[PDB]
This record gives sequence, structure tokens and C-alpha cells, in this order.
Amino acid sequence: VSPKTRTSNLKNGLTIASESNPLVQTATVGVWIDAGSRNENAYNNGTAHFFEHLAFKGTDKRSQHQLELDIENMGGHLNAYTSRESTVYYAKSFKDDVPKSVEILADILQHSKLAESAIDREREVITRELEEVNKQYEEVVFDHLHATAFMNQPLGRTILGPRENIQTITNTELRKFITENYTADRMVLVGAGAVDHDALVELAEKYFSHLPSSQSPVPLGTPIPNFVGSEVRLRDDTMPVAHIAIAVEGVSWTSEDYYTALVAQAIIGNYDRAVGTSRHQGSRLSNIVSENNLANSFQSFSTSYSDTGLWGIYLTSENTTQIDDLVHFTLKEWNRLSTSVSNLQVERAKSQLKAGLLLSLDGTTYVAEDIGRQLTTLGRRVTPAEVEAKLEAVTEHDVRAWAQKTLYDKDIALVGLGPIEGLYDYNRIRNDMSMMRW
Amino acid sequence: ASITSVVKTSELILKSPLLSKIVVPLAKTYVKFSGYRQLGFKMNDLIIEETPNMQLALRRLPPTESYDRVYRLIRATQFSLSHKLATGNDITKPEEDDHYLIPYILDVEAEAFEKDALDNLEVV
Amino acid sequence: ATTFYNVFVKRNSAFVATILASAFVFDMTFETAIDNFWDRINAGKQWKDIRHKY
Amino acid sequence: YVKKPSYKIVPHFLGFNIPTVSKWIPIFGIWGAAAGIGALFLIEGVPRTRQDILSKIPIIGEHWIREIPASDNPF
Amino acid sequence: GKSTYKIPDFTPYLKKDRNTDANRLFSYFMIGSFGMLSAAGAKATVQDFLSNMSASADVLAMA
Amino acid sequence: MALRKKNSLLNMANSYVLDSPQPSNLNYFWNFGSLLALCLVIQLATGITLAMHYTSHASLAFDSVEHIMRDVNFGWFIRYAHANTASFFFICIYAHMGRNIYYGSYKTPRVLPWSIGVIIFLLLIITAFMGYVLVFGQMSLWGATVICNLVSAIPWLGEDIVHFLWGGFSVGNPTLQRFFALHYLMPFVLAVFALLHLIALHTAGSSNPLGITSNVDKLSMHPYYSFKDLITVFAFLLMFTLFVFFSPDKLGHPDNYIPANPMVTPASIVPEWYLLPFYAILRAIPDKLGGVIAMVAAILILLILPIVDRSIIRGNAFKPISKLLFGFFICNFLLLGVLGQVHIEPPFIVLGQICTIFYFSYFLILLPMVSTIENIFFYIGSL
Ligand code: HEM
Ligand code: HEM
Ligand SMILES: CCCCCC[C@H]1C(=O)O[C@H](C)[C@H](NC(=O)c2cccc(NC=O)c2O)C(=O)O[C@@H](C)[C@@H]1OC(=O)CC(C)C
Ligand SMILES: CCCCCCCCCCCCO[C@@H]1O[C@H](CO)[C@@H](O[C@H]2O[C@H](CO)[C@@H](O)[C@H](O)[C@H]2O)[C@H](O)[C@H]1O
Ligand SMILES: CCCCCCCCCCCCO[C@@H]1O[C@H](CO)[C@@H](O[C@H]2O[C@H](CO)[C@@H](O)[C@H](O)[C@H]2O)[C@H](O)[C@H]1O
Repeated sequence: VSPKTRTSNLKNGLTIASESNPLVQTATVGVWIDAGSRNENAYNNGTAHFFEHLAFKGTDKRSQHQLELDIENMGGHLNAYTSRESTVYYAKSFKDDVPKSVEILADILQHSKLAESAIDREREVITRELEEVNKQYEEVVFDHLHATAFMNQPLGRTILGPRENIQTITNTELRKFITENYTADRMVLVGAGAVDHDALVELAEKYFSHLPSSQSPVPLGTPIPNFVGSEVRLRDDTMPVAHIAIAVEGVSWTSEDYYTALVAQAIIGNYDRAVGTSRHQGSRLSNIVSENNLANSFQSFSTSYSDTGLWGIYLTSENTTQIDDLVHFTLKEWNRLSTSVSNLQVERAKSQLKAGLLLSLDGTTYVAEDIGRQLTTLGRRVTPAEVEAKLEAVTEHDVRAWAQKTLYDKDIALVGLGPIEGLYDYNRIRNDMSMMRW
Repeated sequence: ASITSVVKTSELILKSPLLSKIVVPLAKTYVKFSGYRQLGFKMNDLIIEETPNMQLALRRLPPTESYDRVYRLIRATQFSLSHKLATGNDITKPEEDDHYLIPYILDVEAEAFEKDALDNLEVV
Repeated sequence: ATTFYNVFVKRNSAFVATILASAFVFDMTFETAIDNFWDRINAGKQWKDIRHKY
Repeated sequence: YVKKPSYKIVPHFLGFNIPTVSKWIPIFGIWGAAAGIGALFLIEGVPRTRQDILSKIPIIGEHWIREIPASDNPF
Repeated sequence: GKSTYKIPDFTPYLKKDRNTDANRLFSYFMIGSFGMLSAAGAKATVQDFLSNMSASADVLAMA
Repeated sequence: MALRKKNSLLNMANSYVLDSPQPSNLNYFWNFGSLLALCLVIQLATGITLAMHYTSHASLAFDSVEHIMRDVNFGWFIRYAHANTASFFFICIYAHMGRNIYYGSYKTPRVLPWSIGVIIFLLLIITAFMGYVLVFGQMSLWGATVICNLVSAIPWLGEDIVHFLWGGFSVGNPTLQRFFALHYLMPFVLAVFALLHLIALHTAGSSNPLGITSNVDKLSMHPYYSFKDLITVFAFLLMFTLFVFFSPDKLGHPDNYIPANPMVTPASIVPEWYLLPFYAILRAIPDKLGGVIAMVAAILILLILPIVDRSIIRGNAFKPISKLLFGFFICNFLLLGVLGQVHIEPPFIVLGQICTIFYFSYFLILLPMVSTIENIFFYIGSL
């Protein structure tokens, strides 16, 4: 039984949430923001990502060089990432270096220079990032998957944004973005590891007290996405490995089917030929794939957003003449979530998840990420007891009912990259989303 | 029938004193009249091989055993087409009729059968 | 629409059963409808129309 | 402390078990109906089908009770 | 033109209610009607055609 | 690359008749397949020629066959060849099936060619049954009457089905004309299924008399098996010659030289010899429907050999007890054939029932028991 997550508020509406661990000597503190690329329009798409670069380019007090020195002197590091709905800025340090790190974070968020000289310098760095993500095949596949599934909608935009916007982002629009979105009621200061809650709340009162509140304070994790069945093919015969993602519209964070979708995802599970245990996994798809050498790997996912999600699978394969078999058998395993799953598969997957959801949290950064994600998507940290109860309530009837409305005979979003000549047209893939025998 | 079944049933018989006393002499006569040794075969050379399990067990044979089995099949095929029997050293002596393949196929089948059982496990 | 889909369409067994039952009903009703229409456009001409005289 | 995982093997044959098959029982039912309706529809023209089955159905059954007038029948 | 993340324009073709049961049901109504007429047409065809094998009028006349 | 391999059409022929890799140790019982191809070619050639001179109308049918015998140049030969080759077709098919059962040709991985083979055998029976009716002699008519009345046993619809098959209320002209059309067709269907069973076989290749793999030692189909097949082609032609030229009516029934007469019933109505065992099985069951089911089951039960044979070894070459059982099974099948043409009299009635029980118990009891025990004997005996 893990220590309780303590939670306090400030007057502006900033949440402070902490989980102490007197067994470790380091602490991760940071700011989880309920804002990301989704909050941009088509004209300033890329702003959120751009700001993340400029946040470390110098403040009203410390210059870029001074900033570097300050963090180096603390001894730990700083890290940041921007997604579609969430921005994070955190600092891993020693126990007694926590007040320094909170001070640095408050400074880069509230009092960043955004000087025209630095904007112009980063404009080239970010331009180069456009031509180097091309190598990260999984990211390419998932960015195209969002682009097609949420065609011409805010969730369909990339985080980097288009080349055109990168050349036209001004300090004005940067300042406007962070003034509108980085408000206290959308921010959570999170501490995990060697932190005292009462100390963290004092530091928050010292550094984050002059944060603007938004005009209309909605609860944390408050959002209409219209999924498009569609495909993107990025054929490249020179690549040896095909990368394929297939997804349907999934579930949001607060869906009533949230846990049912996770259990269904665990029944299919993951596979990797490089891991020794993977040939012995219980998953039917895993057995088909390993026995027939159909793939190098597959990973089931159930990605959630505030008002929608994507549920599906990501496959990698060198077997270019049996891509048809791989996709065929994958979708036939999905069909069985509607037609055949019983207490056998469901209880097994629940057993695996009950542990998995706790296992994931194995260091201070993981714990801080968990607190921050849950507070910014649900508005609370869900205790392991509540999670154990919600998982226990998932029955085989629930999985079958969920699959029959979410998977069975539904439109998919499909992305293929690489030697995908063997991937059949949309209709033949989508026809595998039902069984004529049932 | 699975090799596993045959081996286990045989072991039940060999345990029972009465049963072994009556079955072992019959089995030895059977093998003499079977006459596979007169084509230079070992008993295991006759087992049906066109199954996934058997193809796996044959791939696991040590290379030497595998090369010798190939030769015995080719040699028996040549006796068969000529309507001749082995003579001299080509005849398999009872002491040479070793179960070289049985351990490999029993391991293949043990895994296959455990996989089937475990595919049907119910969390209690 | 959900209800209808779920009952008659979702399972192919049910979809095929519904198509075959519909084919049966169509076949019987179409027969009767054509028979009546054919008799009206060819009224007074058929044996059934003059039979009563004989 | 838990020493061993807690599970049993359910009876199975040719890779079928009772939990799975039981999910498909209603589907066999509907297929059986489909095959029944289909078969009956195929022999609806057979006079015995009409005499023995179809004409006995209440209300609907009079669809299949049709007499040729003796004046119009050479046989 | 260059970015492959900017999906080409599909607005001339996209239905707004594409994810609804009503949308799917309509297309299955067309498929179903077609299956229905094909079943009724097959039955008519088979029955009329195979009846050639039943006693012909001249055989029934001599009965 | 050689043209025979490069050109897709030539390559298909090449794959079956020339480069086809065969075991090097096939014995003469592997010659029946090409003899069956020869019977089929003779039946097509003679049958299409008879169709040019035969008239299917009941008023002319029997006389058209006499016209063939008497007036058509070599008509006697073409008719006798067709009639005798029908018998040879069944001798070859029983030999071929006997080889397949003895050598375990039905075992995995050859279940599919064996199962298509069972359908070929059923199609041969129907083909020959309809062809025999076409003569429209006494046995033609009365055999059609009794065999088609077996369908009356089908519950509820049986009588209706019979009238539908006949095209009337007894076997007559409508029946004869439809049997002609179907007799012409069925051999083409049979040729397709024969080809299908060879395509299915081509995945595993021929089995061989030792029951082991031949992947270690293959021979091209040509010239080795081409020239081996010629020997039995000429042996067959010698047998054919002795029947067709010297004893053309030995295998036939004299009553089929009397024109069909619905009034007079022949002394004994028996099927052609090759159907006799199935007829004895039918007689054994007192119930009409029972008898029909048993008779059909006697053929369909061949489909379960892949299941009831529990042996870990393919075929009987090395199995003394299986060989003895097979010998009893074969001789019982011949005795059933003889009992199919005796009168329904003591003591042949009870004998036919015992032989029928033995026929079915081979599949259902004896082969599963014997094959189980031999597995144990091989293992213990060689320890
Ligand atoms: C598997 C192939 C065939 C078999 C087993 C077969 C068998 C028979 C038999 C047993 C008869 C009775 C023969 C008699 O006693 O007179 C017959 C007659 C006949 N068959 Fe076939 N037949 C075959 C193929 C064909 C084909 C392809 C034709 C093409 C039309 C055909 C045309 C005839 C005709 C016209 C007769 C009647 C004349 C007669 O009796 O000889 N047959 N057939
Ligand atoms: C028109 C009738 C048929 C023809 C022309 C035919 C032809 C052939 C040929 C050419 C072969 C390969 C050579 C050989 O083994 O003899 C073969 C093999 C085979 N046939 Fe047939 N066949 C016929 C009927 C049947 C029937 C009725 C069955 C089974 C009930 C059957 C089952 C098989 C099997 C299992 C094989 C593989 C045997 C082996 O090599 O071990 N066939 N057939
Ligand atoms: C011209 C290309 C057409 C391809 C098929 C033609 C025929 C064909 O494949 O021939 C081969 C010569 C085959 N014999 C064998 O496999 C064979 C194999 C092993 C040993 C022996 N003999 C041993 O001592 C063999 O004889 C054979 O007789 O089968 C006929 C039935 C086929 O006819 C058809 O299915 C089509 C139709 C005419 C029935
Ligand atoms: C696997 C398929 C199952 C078996 C197939 C069944 C084969 C034969 C079935 C019925 C054939 C005769 O069935 C009979 O057919 C004819 C049409 O064909 C119908 O006759 C009907 O239509 C015809 C013209 O279409 C009119 O001339 C007639 O006045 C009218 O009654 C009879 O109402 C029906 O009783
Ligand atoms: C009278 C019959 C009418 C004409 C039919 C001709 C014979 C039947 C052929 C149809 C079967 C073709 O089906 C397929 O063909 C190819 C092309 O040769 C063959 O392929 C086979 O031979 C080729 C080379 O000879 C090999 O590379 C291959 O590994 C092997 O499978 C096989 O036979 C079968 O896999």
C-alpha cells in the first residue's frame, strides 16, 4: 500500500499534488498543464511546441548561459514535453535542491524573454526537426493516423505544425498563447519522491501566486471529434520493414468504458520477436504471429483524449508477402472480442492489468507523471483500490458489448508505411471487421 | 495416435508384472514377423513424419543421427524397388534398433499438449 | 436504427435469415399483386372472363 | 502471501471448450432458422409442401388453398 | 503539395453522419434488398426451370 | 530455362507427366491410376461414338442398339468395348481403392485426395447405373424400377421425388431420355474430379509401399513410370481383347437381350456384378429406409478411415495383424458380392447379415483396436 497523494489548492486555483517516498533521495517536481497543440488554430499551429524551445532560451533575469549554469549547479536536470492535450515541465533534483528547481520552473514559465533574436535562431532548429522525424517511423505512422482519423479537426494537426507557421511565428503570438492557456486553474504543481507536501505548497505560494486565473474556470480535464474511416499509404519499397497502424475511434479518459477498453486491449496484447518470453504468451494473436513469423512486433494501444480516443494496433513486419495474413489474423482476433470472448480471456487480462497499472510506477518521474496525468485528465488521483474495483467490475459481457458497438463492422483508420504492396485496399481490410460466419 | 499415448500405455503395461509377462513376448514376435529389420530400418524410421510435430522433432535430431537416417531410408528404398532383403551388416540387429527419435518427439508433444491445456486455463 | 441494426443486421446469421424471410414474403405478395394487375389490364379477354357463358 | 497461481484447466476437445461453444449456441440457432426458412422457401412450389405445411398456417394459409375449376381442367 | 500530414480535400464526398447506425443501416438496406431480390429471383428461376423434369402435359394426359 | 518450364501451359503438363517427382519404389499396384485413365479415355471415345448412332426414345432405344450391333461398321466392337470396359473400370477402381486402403494412402497428408476419390467412386456408380438403363432391355427397365424405388424411402417427400426423377408414374420414355443426357454428362464431371484428386495429391506426392518419405530419393515420372505404365496398358489390352473379341457377353445378363416389358417381371432382378456387395448390404437390413442408409453408409464410411486408423505408421507392409485383418475384409467384400446375386433364401439371409456386420465392424471396431495394439507392439517389441 503506497503513501497517500496529498492535494492542496492556492487562491488563484493552482493545484499542488504530492506523493512522498522517504526511501529515495531524489525528487521530481514539475508543472502539468491541461493545454497542448489542440488549443492552437490552423494559423498558430506549432506555437506550443515553439514555446517549449524558447522556455529554455533565457528569462527576464537569467540569460540562456546563466540558466544552463543554474541547472548544472543544482546537479539534476530539467525536461519538458508537449503533446496534443498536455504540456509538462519538470525538474529532477536532489532532496534539498527542490526549492531551487521550483524557482527555475516558475521563472521559465512566467517570465521568459521570447526575444526576436532567439525566435529567429530556433526557427531554423525547428525547420530541421521537420526533416528528421522522417526517420522515427512509429512517430510518422501515429502522426498520419491522427491526421486521417480526425481529418481537418484540431486533434488531426501535428505538434510541430506546418513549415509555413514555423517561418511566421512571432513573439506576440507566443505570448498570447501562453497567456490564454497557461492559467492557474489549468496547472498542477506535482512533487514525487523526497518532497514534503507542506514545503511544496509554501514554494507554490512563493513562486506561482501571481499566475492569472482564466475568465471561465472549467474543471481539470474538460474538453466534437468526428472520426473518419480512411487510409494513408506511404509506400516506400526501399524500406525493409513495413509499419502499419489500424485504429477505430476509442474512449475518452472519463468514458464509462475506459476500463473495458483497456481489458479488451490486454486480450490482444503486445508481441516482440526479440523478447524471449514473447513466443510463450497466452494471447491468440501472439501465437499465430510467432508460429507463422508474420511480424517483428505488434503493440495494442488504447489512447485517450478528453472527448475521444483511438483504439487499435501497431504492427511492424519484414514479411512483405504475408502482410495480408498478418492483417487478416489481427482483425479476426478483434472479431472474437465480439463473438467468442468468455470469462477465460477476460479474467486472464484483468489479472495482468491489476498488476500492470501499479508496476508502471517504478520511479519518481513515473509517479509524478501518473499524478500529473490523472490530475489534468480526471481532476483527481484515483487510488489503487478504486482502480482495482473498476477493473473487477469488467465482465465478459461488458467486453463483448463494448466490442460489438466499437469494433464490430466499424470504419477503421489505417496507415501503412514502407513495403506495403501486399497491404490490400481499404474495402478488403475493412471487410475483416466482421465475420460472415457470425 | 500420439507418440505420447503409445509410450504411456506401454509404460502402464511394463509396470504390471502379469501384463508384461504376456505382452513382451508377443511384442517381440510381432517385431520379428513385421520384418522391417530385414530392410535395415530401425523402428523409429517408420513413424509417419508428415506432421508439424514430427517435422519439428526431425529438425532437432543431432546431425549425425539425421544423416544416418537419410541413408537408411535411401537404402531401404533401394531394397524395396529391387525386391531384395538386407543381408549381413545391413540387417538391423535387435541391439541396434534404438529409439533415437522418441525423446525428441515426446518433448515436442509435451510442449504442444501443455500449450493446449494452458490455452484453456480458468482463473479461479 | 441502433436497435434495428443490432437485431437484424449485426449478426450475419440474423441478416441472412431476415433476407430469406423477406424474399419469401416478397415472392408471395408480388405473385398476388401481378396476378391482379394482369387481370385488370386484360379484362374481358381471358378465359376466366368468358367462362361463365359456357 | 500467495505461493501458487490459482487456476484450473477446463475440458476441451479439438480446441473447443464449453464457455466458447456456449457463446455460439444462439448463432447456430439463427443459422438453423435461416436454413429452415431457406429450405422451405425452395420447396414452396412442391404441392405436398403446400398441402402439409403451408396451407395449415393460420390466416396466411389460405394463400396456398387454390382450386382449378373442374371446367378448366383437362386432367 | 508537399506536407503529407495535410490530408487532401475530401469535403465534396464526406458525409457528416458517417459514424451513425442510421448511416450504416441504409447501406445494409440496399445490400439486403439486393440479396432479397436475388434470393427471390433464384427461387423462381430454380422452381420454374426444374419443373421441366416433372411429368409433361402429354404424360399427365395418359394417367 | 527450358520451354517446358518457362511456358505456363507446358509447365502444367510438365508438372504432371514429365518432371513430376515420384518415389523410386512404386510397385505394380501403382499402375491402376493410369489404367483408370485408360478406361476413362476408352469410355469417352466409345461412348461418344455410340451416341452418334443411338436413339434415346423408348420406342427406338433397344432397336438402335441392335442397329449398332448389326449395321454400323464395327458397331459390334464399339458396343462390346463400351460394355466390357465398364466392367474393367470397376475392376481397376476396386484394385486402386484396395491399394489405397492397404498402403494407408488415406492417411494425412493425403486425406483430401482420398476424400475426393470417394466422390469419384460414387459418380462412377451413378454413371454406370444410368448407362445400363439405356439399352432398355428387361434388366435395364427392371433394375431402374427397383433402384429408383429406393428413393421412395426418403420420408415425407420420397414418392414425390421418385415421380420427379422418372418424369412420370413409372420408368418410361421420359426416364430413358433423361438418363441419356445425364449419362453423357456424368463422365465429364468424373474427369474433372479425377483431375482434382491428382491436384490435391500433388502437394504431398504419391505415397510408396514402405510408407516412408520419398523426399530423400525421387525419380522423374518420365521415362520411368511412363514405361512402367505401358506394361500394364498392354496387359489390360490383352484382357480386353479376350473379352471383347472372344467372349463379349460373358459379363452380361441374357435378359438384357429381351426388350423391356413392364408386364413381365424377370425371374431375378440383380444389379451388375460391380454393385452386388452394396446390394447384399441393403438386403441385410429388414427396414426399407434402414437398408438404403446402410447401403449409402457402406460407401460413405470410407471417409472415416483417416480417423479410425490409429497407427503411428503408414500402411500395412510391416504390420502382420493388420495384413490379416485386411485379407479378411477383402474376402468378406467378395462374399458380400456373391451373396448379392443368390436368391433370398436360407441360409444366405443370415450369412448376408453376418457379412454386413463384419463389413462395418472393420471400420468401427477392428481397425481402431488392431491399430492401437500394433502401436504398442512396435514400441515394446523394439525396446
Ligand atoms: C465412366 C464412363 C462411362 C461408363 C462407366 C459407362 C457405362 C455404360 C454402361 C454400363 C452402359 C451399358 C452398356 C451395355 O450393356 O450395352 C453404357 C451404355 C451407353 N453409354 Fe456409356 N459409360 C460411360 C461413358 C459414356 C459416355 C461419355 C457416353 C457419351 C455419350 C456414353 C454413351 C453411352 C451410350 C449411348 C450407351 C447406350 C448404348 C449401349 O448400350 O451400348 N457412355 N455405358
Ligand atoms: C476415374 C477414377 C480414378 C482415376 C483416373 C485415378 C487416377 C489416379 C492416379 C493416376 C493416381 C496416381 C498414380 C497411382 O497411385 O495409381 C491416383 C492416386 C490416388 N488415387 Fe486415384 N484415381 C481414380 C479414382 C480414385 C478413387 C475412387 C480413389 C479413392 C476412393 C482414389 C484415391 C486416390 C489416392 C488416395 C491416390 C494417392 C495414392 C498414393 O499414391 O498413395 N482415386 N489416382
Ligand atoms: C497432359 C497433361 C494432363 C495432366 C493430367 C493427365 C493425366 C496425368 O497426370 O498423367 C499421369 C501419367 C498420371 N499418372 C501418375 O500420376 C502416376 C504417378 C505415379 C506413378 C504412376 N504409374 C506408376 O506406375 C503414375 O501413372 C495419370 O495417369 O493420370 C491421369 C488420370 C491424368 O488424367 C487426369 O487427371 C485428367 C482426366 C483425363 C482424368
Ligand atoms: C434445392 C431446391 C429444392 C427443390 C426444387 C423444387 C423443384 C420443383 C418445385 C415446384 C415446381 C412446380 O411447382 C409449381 O411450379 C409452377 C411454376 O414453376 C407453379 O405454377 C404457377 O406458375 C405458372 C407460371 O409460372 C402458371 O402456369 C401456373 O398457372 C401457376 O400456378 C405452381 O404453382 C407450382 O406448384
Ligand atoms: C486433362 C487435364 C486438363 C489440363 C490440366 C493440366 C494439368 C493440371 C494442372 C493444374 C495444376 C496447376 O497447379 C500448380 O501448377 C504449377 C505449374 O506447373 C505446378 O507447380 C509445380 O511444378 C513447378 C515446376 O514444374 C514447381 O516450381 C512447383 O514447386 C510445383 O508445385 C503444380 O502442378 C501446381 O502447384
